[PDB]
Amino acid sequence: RTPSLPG
Amino acid sequence: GAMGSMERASLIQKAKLAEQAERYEDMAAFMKGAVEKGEELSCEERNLLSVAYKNVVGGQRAAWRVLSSIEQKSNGPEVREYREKVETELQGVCDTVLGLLDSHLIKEAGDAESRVFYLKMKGDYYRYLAEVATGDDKKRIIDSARSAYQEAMDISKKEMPPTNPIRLGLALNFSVFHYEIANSPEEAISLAKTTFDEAMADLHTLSEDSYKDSTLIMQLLRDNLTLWT
Amino acid sequence: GAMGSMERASLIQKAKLAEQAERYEDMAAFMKGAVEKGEELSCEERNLLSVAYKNVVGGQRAAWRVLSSIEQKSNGPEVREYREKVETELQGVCDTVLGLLDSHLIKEAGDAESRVFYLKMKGDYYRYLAEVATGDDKKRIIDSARSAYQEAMDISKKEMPPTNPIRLGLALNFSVFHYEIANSPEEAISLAKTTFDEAMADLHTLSEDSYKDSTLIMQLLRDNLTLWT
Amino acid sequence: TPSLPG
Ligand SMILES: *N1CCC[C@@H]1[C@H](c1ccccc1)c1ccccc1OC
Ligand SMILES: *N1CCC[C@@H]1[C@H](c1ccccc1)c1ccccc1OC
Ligand SMILES: [Cl-]
Ligand SMILES: [Cl-]
Ligand code: NA
Ligand code: NA
Ligand code: NA
Ligand code: NA
Ligand code: NA
Ligand code: NA
Ligand code: NA
Repeated sequence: RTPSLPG
Repeated sequence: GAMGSMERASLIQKAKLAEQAERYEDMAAFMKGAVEKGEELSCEERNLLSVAYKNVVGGQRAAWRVLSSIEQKSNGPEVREYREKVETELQGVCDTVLGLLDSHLIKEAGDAESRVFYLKMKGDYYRYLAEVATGDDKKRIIDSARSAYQEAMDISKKEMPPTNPIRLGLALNFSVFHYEIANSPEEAISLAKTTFDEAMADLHTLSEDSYKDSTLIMQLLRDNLTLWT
Repeated sequence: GAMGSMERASLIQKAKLAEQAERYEDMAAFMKGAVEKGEELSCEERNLLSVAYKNVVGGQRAAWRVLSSIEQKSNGPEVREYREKVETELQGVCDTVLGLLDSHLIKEAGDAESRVFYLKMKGDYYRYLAEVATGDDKKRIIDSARSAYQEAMDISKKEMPPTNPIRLGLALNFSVFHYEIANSPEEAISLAKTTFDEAMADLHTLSEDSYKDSTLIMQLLRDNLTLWT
Repeated sequence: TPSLPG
């Protein structure tokens, strides 16, 4: 999937 | 509960130790206990809560995707059973987080920074539930995620500058929601582009350190835009 | 236990799925359930058992060491308390593994290789307990580890060639026990040296792949000898 | 000192 906020 | 007899400050301290030891389940349990003391979380404490549960649910989501892929390619009961076991545990963690948000953390009163942070989080955890849902149940979960993100968006546009990192991260995740969950790639692309452009125009107002904080998230928006277009 | 109602073959299948999903606690629980069916394990199955629990206990050992280091540097009660929590969890996992070995993997092992494998494992898990034990309990644990390792040594010297990788790995771990746990550097060096020389004598008889396997573990013995001498 | 890595 598309990456979301990593934090 | 098992944290009820522990001091709030000790729970926070142990959450930080658990993070250093990469014991994210423990970290989350300590932060849950701290929330249950009934005092509002500071900015640092909100971050600790979020990091803890992100890592817990992140491991579960990764495992679920592995098992779901094995299951789809197989299509005895064992793969389905084990995928269902992981799915149920994932849903339980999401329900725990959503319960903390609704019972303790989301308030009508509150500063914009906390209200947006928690509504974004609510959107995220409904989104994680949507990833594993099907049919009409999926529809209702999708609408719950959308509603939480939309309220966070409305507050963030009224009460925060367009470079605010929390606002930017909300827009990043809401655009991911549009693209990956809601079957709305055009809306995802439009939101990422306008968010990026409106932040870029205001970077000139920021200190060196704030510029780095904002541009790091803008760079993520750009990465998704360039992936999608 | 909780796995008592699941077929042995289903437990093995799910242990392999858990490994693919990097769900090592699940993997260990499935393998515990398989052991508790009371049938011997194949070589593949005893490797699954060992991998699962090594991953679980390895994560606990790493966390314990992080917390112990913070505790040592600090010299409130919170660091000690959390270190003790992790320690108790680690002790529980080691007790679980030792219980499987004593009831009844060791006594039911049908060949020398598997009996050595399990007795070595018994020494290893007592050694992990010894790393965190104190006082009289530590002394008892140290004697238990030594006794298990020594029985494995006796069998391996009678039944397996000196280049056999399981024999070499036993000697490696027993020598580590001598040096790191039992404060017996002379015994550690003597064991590692004798093992190294007796394996070298037979290297010329081995296939390419066996030569590689044996020299790899010989090099681990060498690394420790260099640190120790 | 390191033990067997598996
Ligand atoms: N993500 C959301 C809240 C916790 C985490 C956040 C973050 C955001 C973007 C990139 C990396 C990390 C976080 C985590 C820990 C401390 C601070 C922090 O953001 C302020
Ligand atoms: N360590 C002992 C039992 C499992 C693991 C072993 C191993 C030993 C040394 C280096 C790497 C791996 C292992 C693990 C997985 C498959 C086979 C295997 O050895 C037979
Ligand atoms: Cl299952
Ligand atoms: Cl604790
Ligand atoms: Na309380
Ligand atoms: Na403001
Ligand atoms: Na567009
Ligand atoms: Na890209
Ligand atoms: Na592109
Ligand atoms: Na020989
Ligand atoms: Na020799």
